[PDB]
Order: sequence, then structure tokens, then C-alpha cells
Amino acid sequence: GDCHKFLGWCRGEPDPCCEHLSCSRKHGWCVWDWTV
Repeated sequence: GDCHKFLGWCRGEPDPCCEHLSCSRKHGWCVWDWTV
């Protein structure tokens, strides 16, 4: 049950991003919070 870090697939995945990250649909992966 490893989480998905930055630039990691999320769409469809069982668990959400790792930490301080938001699943980005535009790119298709989680991105930095402070960044976005």
C-alpha cells in the first residue's frame, strides 16, 4: 500500500497522494501543494 509521491499516478489509484500533494488531472499525477 505504498503512497504516490510527486509526479506519481493517482487517477484510479486505490490510495491518494503521499503528503502535501494534490492529484492533478491536467498532468495525470500528484503535484506539490505550495507549487500549484
